Amino acid sequence: PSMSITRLFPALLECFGIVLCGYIAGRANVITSTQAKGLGNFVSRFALPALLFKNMVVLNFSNVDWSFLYSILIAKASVFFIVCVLTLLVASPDSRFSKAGLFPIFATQSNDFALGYPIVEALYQTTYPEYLQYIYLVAPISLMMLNPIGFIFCEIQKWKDTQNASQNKIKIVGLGLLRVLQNPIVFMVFIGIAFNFILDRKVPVYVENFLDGLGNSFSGSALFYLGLTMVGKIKRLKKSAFVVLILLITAKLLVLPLLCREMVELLDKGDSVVNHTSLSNYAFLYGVFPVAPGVAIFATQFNMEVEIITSGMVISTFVSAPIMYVSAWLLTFPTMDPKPLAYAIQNVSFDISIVSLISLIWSLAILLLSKKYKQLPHMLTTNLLIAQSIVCAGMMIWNFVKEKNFVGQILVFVLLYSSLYSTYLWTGLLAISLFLLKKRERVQIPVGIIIISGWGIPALLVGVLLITGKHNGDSIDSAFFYGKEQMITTAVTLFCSILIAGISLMCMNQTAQADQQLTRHVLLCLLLIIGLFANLSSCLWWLFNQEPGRLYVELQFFCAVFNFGQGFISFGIFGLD
Ligand SMILES: O=C(O)Cc1c[nH]c2ccccc12
Repeated sequence: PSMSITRLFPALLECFGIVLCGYIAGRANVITSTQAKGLGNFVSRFALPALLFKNMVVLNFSNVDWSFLYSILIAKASVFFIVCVLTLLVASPDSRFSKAGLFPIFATQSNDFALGYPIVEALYQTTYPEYLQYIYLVAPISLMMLNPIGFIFCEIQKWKDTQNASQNKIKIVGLGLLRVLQNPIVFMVFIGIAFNFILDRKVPVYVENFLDGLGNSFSGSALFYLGLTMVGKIKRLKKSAFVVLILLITAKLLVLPLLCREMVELLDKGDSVVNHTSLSNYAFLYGVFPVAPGVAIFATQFNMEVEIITSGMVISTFVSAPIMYVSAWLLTFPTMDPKPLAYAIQNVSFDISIVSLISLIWSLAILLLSKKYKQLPHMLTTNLLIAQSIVCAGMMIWNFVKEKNFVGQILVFVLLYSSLYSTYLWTGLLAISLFLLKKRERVQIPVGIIIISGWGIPALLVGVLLITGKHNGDSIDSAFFYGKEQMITTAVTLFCSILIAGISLMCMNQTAQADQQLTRHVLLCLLLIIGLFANLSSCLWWLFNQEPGRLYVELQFFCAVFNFGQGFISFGIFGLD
């Protein structure tokens, strides 16, 4: 491909595995606060400056694509102006300046060095090595463009809160600009651009090896210190702050990458559509990088609004992993032929299945060791988690077995799609069971029957498939393995589970119009009903329409996201306690 996207899942799991290890080590008291502050000083005083010094001396400025820099800088300036004006017009009259200073920095400035760079290295080190340069151009230039406007607003808050409230605007501007110049990023970028010419882009060998030893450690060490600083740092936001934060994380991770893509499309006019499309897709990938930890440091230095900013940096860090994996593959699909595209969706399914199965094994282990799996509504959720685990496991086994014996393919198909149908039906059965719990006049729910229904009716539907369908031993995507009958059966399973679920939740509400965790159960059901409607749409599109008009590709991708990553929904609702 134009982009070595198979290395994205290992890259994401390396980066976020390091952040998760840092978070675990931080909780587990493996590391003292003196060690944590030593690590912060290593990361910020030596390693980041060394990485910047290295890359800035190396960089051949006369054959950078300045077009991409202008694009991302105009896009970040656009999201800056937008978020800044929106904040100053929306927020409360006194404290609006801290918000209007820090929020657009939050919405534009990203973690480009710690995890953007290993990700762009993974995606583009072979296919476009010049794209690794642009992190070191974009992130600093955007810092010294946009962070002084935001800092100047924050300093206006500091000056207005400071009861003297009348001093020089020049001093406000100067102190804001000074924090930008004192930042090791822009500091070292100026210094390294000077050394660029003083050495004519050649680091002396001894300096080169010293800078390599330090700079290469920045990626891993920065992500580990990020893990340490995440300890407890998502302190429970007020719901109004959560609303503000949803908008800001949407800004950084959806509006900015969309805007970057549009800007590159407007401003690049290079020679070929392939290089243009690759640069456009790189612009989107750039937008998706999470908020820079430096933004939390700025909020702490101003002593202002640490709660929203730290919580949002941490949440944005984690939310960028799904959106990056999703967005990168989604942007790749329009270039692929139908057969490579089937391999692409099975690759997506396999990756999401690994991380979903880990989340499900954790969630299962919680429900089992909690022994809450005995309770009447949670016994059924446990069976759903087992069905989701067998989905993800059957997908993992299937990704290998689709090459191996026809005997093995049929067995693994039976396991995989019977359990997939079982998760489908368990959505509806969990809804009808929480309706039975709400219809509290009733006897104890027939657990044996509801279990035999959720497991056995899908076994009957797949036995039906083996007997009534015909086998596509070529076909890569398991969802077409038994041809038309496969999708007919899938559609009927989805249609039944959606009818059951929707009628159950409607009737639950109509009963209300007169720990069981009925709210969390209905949340699990509702999010799964979104997924079931998506899968029903895929089935009914492929059935009633002969042609997969291109939305069918994006929808089959989201079907795979849901089918194999629904373990994330069940983990988010139960695995986090
Ligand atoms: O915030 C950034 O963009 C870079 C960075 C500076 N100090 C850090 C500590 C941990 C992780 C990343 C960073």
